[PDB]
Amino acid sequence: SDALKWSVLGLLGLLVGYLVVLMYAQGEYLFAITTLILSSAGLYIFANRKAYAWRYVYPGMAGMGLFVLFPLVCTIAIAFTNYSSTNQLTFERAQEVLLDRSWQAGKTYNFGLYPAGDEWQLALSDGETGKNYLSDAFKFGGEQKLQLKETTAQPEGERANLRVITQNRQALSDITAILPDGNKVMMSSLRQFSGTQPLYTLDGDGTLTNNQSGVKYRPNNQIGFYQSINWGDEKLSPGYTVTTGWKNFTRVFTDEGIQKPFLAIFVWTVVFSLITVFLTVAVGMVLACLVQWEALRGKAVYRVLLILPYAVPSFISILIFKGLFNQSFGEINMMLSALFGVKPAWFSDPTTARTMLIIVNTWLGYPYMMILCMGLLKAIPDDLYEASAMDGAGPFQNFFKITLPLLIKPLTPLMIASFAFNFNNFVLIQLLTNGGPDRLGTTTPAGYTDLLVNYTYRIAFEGGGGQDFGLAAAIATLIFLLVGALAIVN
Amino acid sequence: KIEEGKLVIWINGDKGYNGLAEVGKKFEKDTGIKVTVEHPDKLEEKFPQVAATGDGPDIIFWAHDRFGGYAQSGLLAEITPDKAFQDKLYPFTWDAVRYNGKLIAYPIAVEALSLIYNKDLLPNPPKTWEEIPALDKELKAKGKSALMFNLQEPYFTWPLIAADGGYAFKYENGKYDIKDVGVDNAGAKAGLTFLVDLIKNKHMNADTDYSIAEAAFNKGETAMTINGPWAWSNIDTSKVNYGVTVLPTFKGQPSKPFVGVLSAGINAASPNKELAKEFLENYLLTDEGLEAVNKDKPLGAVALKSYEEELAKDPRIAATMENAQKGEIMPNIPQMSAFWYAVRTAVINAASGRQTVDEALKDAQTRITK
Amino acid sequence: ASVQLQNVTKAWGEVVVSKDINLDIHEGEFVVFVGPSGCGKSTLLRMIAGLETITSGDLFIGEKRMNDTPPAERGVGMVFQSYALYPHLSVAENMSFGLKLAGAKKEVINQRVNQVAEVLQLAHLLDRKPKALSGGQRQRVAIGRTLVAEPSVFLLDEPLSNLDAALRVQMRIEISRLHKRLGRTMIYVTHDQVEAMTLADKIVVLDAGRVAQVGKPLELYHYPADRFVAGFIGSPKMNFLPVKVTATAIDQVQVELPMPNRQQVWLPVESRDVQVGANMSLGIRPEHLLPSDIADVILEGEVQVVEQLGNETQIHIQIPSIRQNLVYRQNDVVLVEEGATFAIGLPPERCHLFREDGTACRRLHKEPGVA
Amino acid sequence: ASVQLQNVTKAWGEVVVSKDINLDIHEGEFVVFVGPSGCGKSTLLRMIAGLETITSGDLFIGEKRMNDTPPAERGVGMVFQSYALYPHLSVAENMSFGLKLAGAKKEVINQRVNQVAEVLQLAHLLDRKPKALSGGQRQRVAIGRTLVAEPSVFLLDEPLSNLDAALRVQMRIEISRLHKRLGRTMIYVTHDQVEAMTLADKIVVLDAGRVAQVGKPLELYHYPADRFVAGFIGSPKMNFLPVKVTATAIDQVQVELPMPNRQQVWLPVESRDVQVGANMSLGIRPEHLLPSDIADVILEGEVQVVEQLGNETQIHIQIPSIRQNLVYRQNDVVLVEEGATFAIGLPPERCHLFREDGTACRRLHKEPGVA
Amino acid sequence: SQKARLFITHLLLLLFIAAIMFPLLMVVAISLRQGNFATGSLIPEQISWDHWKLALGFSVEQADGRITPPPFPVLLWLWNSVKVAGISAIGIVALSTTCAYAFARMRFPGKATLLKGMLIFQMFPAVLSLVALYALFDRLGEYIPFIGLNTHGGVIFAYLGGIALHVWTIKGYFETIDSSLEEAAALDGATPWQAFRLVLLPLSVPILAVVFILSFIAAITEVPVASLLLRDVNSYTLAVGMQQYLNPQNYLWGDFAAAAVMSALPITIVFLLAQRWLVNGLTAGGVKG
Ligand SMILES: CCCCCC/C=C\CCCCCCCCCC(=O)O[C@H](COC(=O)CCCCCCCCCCCCCCC)COP(=O)(O)OC[C@@H](O)CO
Ligand SMILES: CCCCCCCCCCCO[C@@H]1O[C@H](CO)[C@@H](O[C@H]2O[C@H](CO)[C@@H](O)[C@H](O)[C@H]2O)[C@H](O)[C@H]1O
Ligand SMILES: Nc1ncnc2c1ncn2[C@@H]1O[C@H](COP(=O)(O)OP(=O)(O)NP(=O)(O)O)[C@@H](O)[C@H]1O
Ligand SMILES: Nc1ncnc2c1ncn2[C@@H]1O[C@H](COP(=O)(O)OP(=O)(O)NP(=O)(O)O)[C@@H](O)[C@H]1O
Ligand SMILES: [Mg+2]
Ligand SMILES: [Mg+2]
Repeated sequence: SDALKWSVLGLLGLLVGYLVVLMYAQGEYLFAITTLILSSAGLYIFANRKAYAWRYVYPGMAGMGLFVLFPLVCTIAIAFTNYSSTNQLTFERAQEVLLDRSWQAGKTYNFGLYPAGDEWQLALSDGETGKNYLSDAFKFGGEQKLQLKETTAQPEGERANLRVITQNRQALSDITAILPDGNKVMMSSLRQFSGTQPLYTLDGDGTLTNNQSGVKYRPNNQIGFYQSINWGDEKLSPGYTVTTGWKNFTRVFTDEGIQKPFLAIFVWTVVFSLITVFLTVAVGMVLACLVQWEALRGKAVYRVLLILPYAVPSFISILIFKGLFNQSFGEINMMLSALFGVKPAWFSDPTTARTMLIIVNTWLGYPYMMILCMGLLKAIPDDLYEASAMDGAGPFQNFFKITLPLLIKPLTPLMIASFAFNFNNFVLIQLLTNGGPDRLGTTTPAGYTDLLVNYTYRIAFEGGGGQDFGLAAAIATLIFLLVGALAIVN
Repeated sequence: KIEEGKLVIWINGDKGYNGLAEVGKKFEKDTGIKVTVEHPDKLEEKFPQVAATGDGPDIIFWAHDRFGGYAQSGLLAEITPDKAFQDKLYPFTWDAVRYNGKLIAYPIAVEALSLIYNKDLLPNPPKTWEEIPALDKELKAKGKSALMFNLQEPYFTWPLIAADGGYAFKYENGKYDIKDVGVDNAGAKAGLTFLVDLIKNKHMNADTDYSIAEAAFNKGETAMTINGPWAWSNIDTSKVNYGVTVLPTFKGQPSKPFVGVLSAGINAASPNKELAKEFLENYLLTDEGLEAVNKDKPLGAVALKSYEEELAKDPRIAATMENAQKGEIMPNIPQMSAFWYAVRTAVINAASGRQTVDEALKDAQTRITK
Repeated sequence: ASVQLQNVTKAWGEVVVSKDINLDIHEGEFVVFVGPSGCGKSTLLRMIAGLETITSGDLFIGEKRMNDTPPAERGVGMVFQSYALYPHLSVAENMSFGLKLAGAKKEVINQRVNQVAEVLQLAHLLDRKPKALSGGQRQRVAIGRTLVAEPSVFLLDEPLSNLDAALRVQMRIEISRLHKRLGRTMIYVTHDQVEAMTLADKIVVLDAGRVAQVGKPLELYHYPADRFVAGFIGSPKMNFLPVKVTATAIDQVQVELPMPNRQQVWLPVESRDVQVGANMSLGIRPEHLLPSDIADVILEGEVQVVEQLGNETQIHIQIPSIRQNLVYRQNDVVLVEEGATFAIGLPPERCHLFREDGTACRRLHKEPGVA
Repeated sequence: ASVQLQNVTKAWGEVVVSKDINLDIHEGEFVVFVGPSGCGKSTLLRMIAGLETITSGDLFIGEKRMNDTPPAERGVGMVFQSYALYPHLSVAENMSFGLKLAGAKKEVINQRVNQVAEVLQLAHLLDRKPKALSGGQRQRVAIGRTLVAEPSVFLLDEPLSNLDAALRVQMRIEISRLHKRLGRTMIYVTHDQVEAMTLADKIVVLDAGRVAQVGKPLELYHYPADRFVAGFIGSPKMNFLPVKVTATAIDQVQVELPMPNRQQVWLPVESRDVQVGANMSLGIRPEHLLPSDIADVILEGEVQVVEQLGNETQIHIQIPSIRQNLVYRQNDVVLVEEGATFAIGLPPERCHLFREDGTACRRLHKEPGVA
Repeated sequence: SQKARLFITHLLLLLFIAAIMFPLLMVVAISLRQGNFATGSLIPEQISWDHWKLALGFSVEQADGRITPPPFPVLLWLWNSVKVAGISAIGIVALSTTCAYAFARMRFPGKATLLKGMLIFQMFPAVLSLVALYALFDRLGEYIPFIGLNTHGGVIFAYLGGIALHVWTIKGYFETIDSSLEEAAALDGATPWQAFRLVLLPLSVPILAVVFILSFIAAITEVPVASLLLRDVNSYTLAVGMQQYLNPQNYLWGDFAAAAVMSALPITIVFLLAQRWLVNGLTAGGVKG
């Protein structure tokens, strides 16, 4: 394998280009361009030997680009638009939705399909006058008009069943039936012909005009709605997504109501994260040290049991804690009342709720830190402890003078990451406390255990304006710039 | 882009989806059109995401309140059931499926809370909330209680709060007035004051949640609880000789539980709207069709008059329907999300003594309206 | 403090690395362990330190049993063979580590760290990490760290091996100065014969786990108990030629050299249990061989290797019928080359003689400086 | 391959550990680097092998400028000072690693691993992992790994430092035979004067990052270019004592010794840049001082130290008006006590003389063994 | 003294295990209680095997006498979880290890920037990530259907991007290993690949286990992404499958708890098997110092 390299490089660079031009069809241009630069970067890297180092980095970087960075950019991109449940469709889809709207412009007749040899007859029945109408023999195929004739008689053919009506529904839907009094009628259901017509008709410049009221609407691309007409004060549903410059970013700074609890929520989130990280690292590290201690005879068993809080999905565990921590019922306070004669108010009192939250998070988080430390401890050579014994060290002195300092360095980036994660630990608070108890006076409501993300999620997705994705994205980007700045300084 | 000449249906996994699939086989036999039923996780959130691009199922089944959202977003077709078809279902269920005054789904089933009681501890349940304090006192002499229900969630405490005049958003005639909110009126205070008094006199506890209340009733520790049709099979397995009846009156007026109406919507992007109409109107919404679904997993009270009259021979289902009719239809507007949180907090505040009933309901009024 | 081993044994499974060891090291005694690379010196030092378990036997320190005692509570310190420095700490911090643990008197730490860093010539390297140091600097950091602590018992494992000959002299002297001031037991492993000869009160020659011999420096030099010790103490090593016992007298053995002339000489060694016709090994140091012209017994042969050390010349001679070359040392630069004919004198009184099992017949000639 | 360094400089920031180094190691030369612990011997090796960057200057191997060549492509092998054994692989696997990377026959690997292992006396240790070896065995594993690879350029960094004397001698020889068989370039760093003197075609003496002198072993011993080299080559080191120039000839210098008696001696040494009245340093080696009875120029004083090495006795004497003691060596065991008065002879032919700047007044006495 | 510390340690570990196991025992209790109840006694008053029976594939004979076959293929869901978590874990190890090696041992421009960036960009709260991913996999499916929507390939492919922390973790460990081992490797003629594979990985095996463990756990417990891409019931992972037990007004607690306990089984096993690579002393005897 020497000339095999360039043929393998050539064969892969053939699938690439093939896949790119094939994407250029239909019209996936973002996808064809992005797929091209990525492949070219890779083919370049494995082609020339002065890019050797990048061969190790590119596969991992590529994956990170696709599934971390791309979602990151989209979220940022959507921040500059009104994308929400109110304005969720593209302009095209919204217009399309409006053009499928109909209104009943006349009579409604139950219909029947009847064979006349190898041809067909259509019958219509007017329930409100007791009159019936029957067409001459016709063949299915394309847009045709049928003059109907009032009749007192029956068709000679046996009424066609639903299976036959269905098979022929397309051709049937292209028939325009004309009553003796000159009224157009068309298929509206599998059972009926009626005067159903479009509600709106598209002009050409882009003006939608309502056929029923005669009101005219044009696309207003500032707010993302068809609005009446020079702008009238009526807006059609559904709205459509549109760019909104800095609007979502300002609203966070504009609105004094949402800003009141901010600082107090911010301090709690920081403190919640700091303490979580400290306790999980401390508990996990100490346990990792113990469970590798040569003299501990059950360590193999202890080891496994200690990580089980992480083996079970946290969802059910959190809800169970919620039960265990119940103030009046629930087995923790039943234990505390029988032993120490006290029942902590774990949901009603702020500080106690926060203590509960940190207790549960530590239970959730220590196994992660333990498993990391289990591996990292293996990097410390055993003879450092031979030297430390010859220097007069005990186990506590070994821990603080050797073990801890040799672990803090590799732990630092992991702890910083854990701080960011816990900064936005939305789910824990929602399930356990729902952010309570209530901070009294908060115009937009906040509680004492709310993280920033919880409060923010409530404003964006609850709060009564539907789901404001644009606003959520904008906030997410702001809190990123904050925790990105808090992580870079730390 | 949705596939032409077929019907994909989405329904939640706690409904009789195997039943609905058999209804689907009959439709296929009669039409040639295959019907596929799916019950994905979080279908209520997945639907608006796939529907907005023009894909998704042809028909979606969910509680009606969410359909106001989908309709506003432009994801639901306007349905065209004629006069005759509408007369086959209870008029008030049609009220649950309007958006801007137009029908946007077919009502299937009706859900509300009822009073559930232990026949052995309490052969005749109370007609009034005012009867309860005295009843708890003669039950406490035998080491039991009268009533334990979920006080943490306003869904469960609203029936009593709403009875004397409390309401979420005033319903005019197909238009919820978004700034006419009735959480701090006299009716709400009286209801919530009576609830807090039950706690004060230790007839109930402020942090009784769903699980504790359900466990207390299923083990025979309490004569009564308040809960929905979903709770019945736990009680069947407990073998507690239980009845389900109309909720107690407060100050002569009925408890007003929130009403949930399982409804079938048609996807605005479907190329098969007519097929969906025929399936929904002439196959599902018949005695035969609903029976097939009910047989798989019970629907509770149904909106189809003819089949409800057969189901209501079970006094538990009759009770559900009675409470539903005296109840408040769940509003299908976005502003309800503020209502839920604000009210949940206000009840918590009052039950725990963090605030008075007046202040707690005042502040909850203020948070919803502006 | 005193150190004592009784019937002390070590085994890695079924492989005896230390076989029944008896040593009685007195308080204030400088003892040196020597032996072939792989004989068990470090194993011994570590078993004393507590860094290695003892299969069987009894170890005592300061008249207290230590077998099951943690190394940290034994009152010892060690200069590790491989240094085992703390990589995260500087030279200063490495050196001060044991003192901080025990009782951090800041003035006393700085003072003693500066003083020890001075003699070790490490004073300009105090803020370096081990990685930013030379091999011999690291070694000295390991020395400094033990010396700063001043334990009741010093253990040193090949502690000067990577220092220049000149610096090495200065460290020999300082380890000697420190021993006489503190008067503490020091146990010191080395392959350097000068260090062993000059530092030791007592030298322990180890061989594949066993104690071959224990004694004063000159005792081991003049009067080795066996062929192994004879060939180990002294470098270049003692020469060895096979001989046969011809006749025996009451207090001196006569033997025959194997070379073609078949010359017979009387060796002043113990006769007790030595038979006629037994194959002995006769031993003579390269330093003890004489110029030919002087002595009586002459061995002649061909020169194979000449090594010019400047101060002296070392000359390897292949003698007929002998198979191992005879190494001879002579003072100053000697102009001699490969191929030349060279003869030397074999002084009877300095010839050692070893039995078939390898044990030495006690030499009866009195050498000076062995009181 | 030839190895040449042209103005090679190495700086760790502001610290300079190699200054304008110019060396020229020819094809097949055995070159020994000696110098104080911390002077830069390993740094030179690491720069040649490509493990450390060159600050400025040019390195050539086999005529190719290698400054930026990757280590694997220099034709270099090294016995690391710190051994650098693969701790997850056995001795055999350590020794055969390089041959496996090249697609070598298994039989070819086993043949020449067994060969190298036998001479190094590791044959019974092939299965062991590095952790289960002694310090000196590990070192020999590191030696054998480079021996198997047979690179074009051998770097050995203090490769015998942790071996017993008897075995050191045996390894010295094998390395010497290898160089004679392969005829390939070997660069060997050592602190051991005997290795240096017996192995080297040419010795490089370093001193704080400069090359102090380069020459054949006997050239450096007899004719050191300055005081530093003179004090470094040969151990115990050369004695030094201040003297005053009284008179000069073109081919000799007369000096007055600092004793009260002002004895004057003519030395066969050049008088270039040597002025009457100037203060000089007179060098005389311990081996070169003579007994008092056979001597003209006598130095007498008080005995301070006596080291009994068996083969010889080294005697340190304090002599009035000289701060440093005089170290004297004498064959055999000599009974002397501290405080005794001792006289020795100072032979003028073997005196070195150094100017105020430390540079040697070249010796003009001809010493047998140098061209 | 060493006997005193050891007994106290045993005492405090047992007490600590008792506490941290208590919530999990309550889950097990939920799974053995008749009906579906989140609260009750540690030993349920009314024991039932039905939740486990259905989970294990057994039909259940209920009160009225009709047979209730298992609604869902729980064991198949479990296998799907093992597959997805196992393949993705291997992929993550393989991708982050190679990345780590470059960062730890090689020079290239913007290396410090890239590592800062990797750390920082993974901290972004992409609240709209699911919307982005759906769109990517929907298009991808048209071209490589083996890794599009409703495929395990897709779910796996999505998890391969979560490596930034693992790259930092493995890098850090590599930097504890004295580089002279790889330097000597190089002088023996080894390429950087060979030094990486034959010298460094064998001595880095503890942290490789850590990364496999952490990645397996992550994947077994993952809901949002798998739930978003997987459509067919028979392809569901267990974490996705057990969401069927959760409804707006009530949870089939018993069935959910049994599923949660089953999900801990593959994790426990992988953790046990991973211990053979979690060893001290791997570098001992290599480097003097
Ligand atoms: C808030 C923290 C709460 C922790 C909760 C933990 C819950 C479990 C209960 C355990 C309680 C600890 C009891 C310790 C009893 C003594 C243990 C002992 O004596 O055993 C020691 C085990 O060490 C070891 O884990 C080290 C011994 C532990 C040191 C104590 C440190 C506690 C303070 C933690 C602070 C962490 C630093 C902050 C991190 C950001 C033996 O080590 P040695 O053999 O000497 O040397 C190390 C060997 O490698 C030598 O070859
Ligand atoms: C935390 C872990 C807990 C572990 C869960 C318990 C293990 C599952 C129980 C073992 C099987 O226990 C039970 O066996 C009986 C028959 O012996 C089965 O009964 C079934 O098969 C038998 C025939 O074999 C039929 O006669 C019977 O009508 C049918 O119900 C039942 O379906 C099964 O469920
Ligand atoms: N990374 C570094 N940074 C700064 N200085 C260093 C570094 N590495 C080595 N040194 C210094 O550079 C000088 C030469 O080191 P080195 O080449 O190892 O000396 P050496 O002659 O090999 N000593 P030895 O091995 O003790 O005989 C010493 O003074 C070291 O302290
Ligand atoms: N873990 C082990 N298993 C089996 N044998 C071992 C182990 N460790 C060391 N040995 C052997 O035990 C013997 C003694 O080792 P050691 O006590 O270090 O010798 P030493 O005298 O210090 N040699 P040196 O350091 O080379 O001067 C040697 O032959 C080793 O190879
Ligand atoms: Mg040793
Ligand atoms: Mg060196």
